Amino acid sequence: GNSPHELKNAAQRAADWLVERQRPNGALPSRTAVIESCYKGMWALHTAGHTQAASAVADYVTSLLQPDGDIPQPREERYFLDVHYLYANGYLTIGAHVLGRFGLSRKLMSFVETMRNPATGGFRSHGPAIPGDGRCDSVSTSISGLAALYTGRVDTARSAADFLGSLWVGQPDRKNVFHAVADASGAVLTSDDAVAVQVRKAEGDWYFIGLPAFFLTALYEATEDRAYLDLATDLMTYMDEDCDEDAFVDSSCGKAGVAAALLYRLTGRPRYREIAEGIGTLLCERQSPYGYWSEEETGDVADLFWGDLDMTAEYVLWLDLIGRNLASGERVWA
Amino acid sequence: SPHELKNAAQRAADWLVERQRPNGALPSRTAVIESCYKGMWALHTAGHTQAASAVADYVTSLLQPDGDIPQPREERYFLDVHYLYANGYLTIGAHVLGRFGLSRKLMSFVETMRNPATGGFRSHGPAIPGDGRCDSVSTSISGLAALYTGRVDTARSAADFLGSLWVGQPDRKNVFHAVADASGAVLTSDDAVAVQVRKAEGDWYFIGLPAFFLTALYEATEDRAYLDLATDLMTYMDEDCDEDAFVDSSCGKAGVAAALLYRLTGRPRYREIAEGIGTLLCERQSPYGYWSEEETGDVADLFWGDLDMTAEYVLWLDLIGRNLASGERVWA
Ligand SMILES: CC(=O)N[C@@H](C=O)[C@@H](O)[C@H](O)[C@H](O)CO
Ligand SMILES: O=C[C@H](O)[C@H](O)CO
Ligand SMILES: O=C[C@H](O)[C@H](O)CO
Repeated sequence: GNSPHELKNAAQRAADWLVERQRPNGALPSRTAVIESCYKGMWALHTAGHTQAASAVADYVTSLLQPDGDIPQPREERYFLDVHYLYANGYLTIGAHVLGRFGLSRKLMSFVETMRNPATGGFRSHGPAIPGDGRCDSVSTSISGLAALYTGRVDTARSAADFLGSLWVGQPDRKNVFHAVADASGAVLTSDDAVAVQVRKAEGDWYFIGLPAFFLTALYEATEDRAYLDLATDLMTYMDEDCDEDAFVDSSCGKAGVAAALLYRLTGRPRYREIAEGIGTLLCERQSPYGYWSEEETGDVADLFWGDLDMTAEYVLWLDLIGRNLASGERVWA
Repeated sequence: SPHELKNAAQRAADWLVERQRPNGALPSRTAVIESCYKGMWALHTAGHTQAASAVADYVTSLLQPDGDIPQPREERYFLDVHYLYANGYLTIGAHVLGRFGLSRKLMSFVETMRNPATGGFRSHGPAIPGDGRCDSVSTSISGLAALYTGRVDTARSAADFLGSLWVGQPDRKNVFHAVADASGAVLTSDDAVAVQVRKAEGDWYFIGLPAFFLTALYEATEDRAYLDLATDLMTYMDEDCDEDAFVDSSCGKAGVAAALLYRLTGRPRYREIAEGIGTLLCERQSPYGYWSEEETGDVADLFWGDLDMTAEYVLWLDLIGRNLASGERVWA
């Protein structure tokens, strides 16, 4: 296994790669100019110490900001339209707030809450102009709840956890499928077109479970309400015993790993470090030597396809969070 | 150059991490909270997130059930001058790090010290003798901690105290009385903090830290009344205060305020103040990375005030550098 020192060095290598190729307007080196290519940029580069590069992304994001606090364009990927439209918005809010861009995050978080379903506590999956039926998913709700934490809107975070709690206990067939979406009225949306994770198979989408586990663990730390800890503990046990191991192998397993590392610092259970260390080590070995993570690229490239840039900035963040909670976990418990 | 200011901050952060204690404490010769209250925030901005979380672990083990850290404390200024100065940086550092339980409890206690009649924050801690007086530094850092934790109403109330303190100055061209009583009237007695604005006797951060907080509140709110008061305090330090206002060790607050004001307004005088202070702080840096007024050798620890100044300059040079680079870009 690799140590938190080595998980961190892998994070700083990718963060160096990004800063080397950042555009003068602040955009990260994406082959296509879309918001889903750099929405984790402010947060990731801040945790890596590249604050001027993170502030540059904040300048690029601010110049794209609409009067209502949203960035509806440039968007291309289908998932950032009607699957989890607020995935970009949630990371933008956290990254702007930790940077001290209080005007940016306040406007981003204001719009995020305009998407909240007051009847259920979830957040709408499709953007204002995107066709949809008002469905709310676990990813939009957990990332908005996490963004609610960093901005101090704890009541919104609490209402988001109620949605995830109701979504968990409403699972009709949890051993075979995880329905990560509810309709606009609070019922678990078991429709064919709704996101549903095939648990016993190896077909990705695990972060629809891992990100709620991350959010719920953070809200527990914020509140020490055991209801949030028990629900996060269930989701982790669910992904460990009931889920196919691809839940900890697929590219979206970093959310589970961050949650396990957080849970280890908060509980001291050794299996949480096991899941956290194995996931963090797994992502380290996949890193290209130039710093970036990618699926098809292997050479000294000057830019990346939008999915690889986002994955690269996402792994700077996940390896850092896992590394700092494993390090603090040993100090506290061991 | 924002590039050079950042490298100086990363060298001081490297110096701190290389000497951090196994329990998370920064290398202070005395185990006191005033030696490392800026450690969580400073190390996080430098990328040393494992070292920042270690400070969070050490701070967490000191937290009392009401959210304060009354011990270990030794410096009088962290007893009855601006007691909450330590708590303010602890709250911010804990929050940007994700330690929401640590930051919420710290912020909860800070708010119990707010004076609801004036919006100011009590200068002396619970155990410490005093008369309910509130100072501009306790109020500014509490307001900035409130902004980072989303307590905007508490921040707006802190600015109201600063605005009341400002227009209430009985003699601003000769002295800045930074304290008011519990009733809201400016305290002019000799025991109150008073900046002799025409003498090189330090304590300028009683004006500069208000200017920083008020500028950040303006960005959070776009209420130009906060920008105007921030502008008046920056003009006050530039034209009416001694040049030591931008030379004393406590000038980093005005520099960060100027760097932030430059990004928001674009007036190049704010860029001059930020660069001048930033390069000044850069030139005072020892080659090993730490900042000290006495030490020059390769030391394994520092006097608590030198260790705090070292972490403080990590943050200020980063803030000054990030706002000058972004200020250069938007006003290109
Ligand atoms: C660099 C500097 O002069 N900083 C000032 C405030 O931040 C100073 O008052 C410090 O707090 C010092 O530890 C004494 O209190
Ligand atoms: O890198 C992956 C992106 O987050 C998106 O989910 C596309 O797969
Ligand atoms: O040690 C130097 C600090 O800046 C301060 O003077 C301590 O009181």
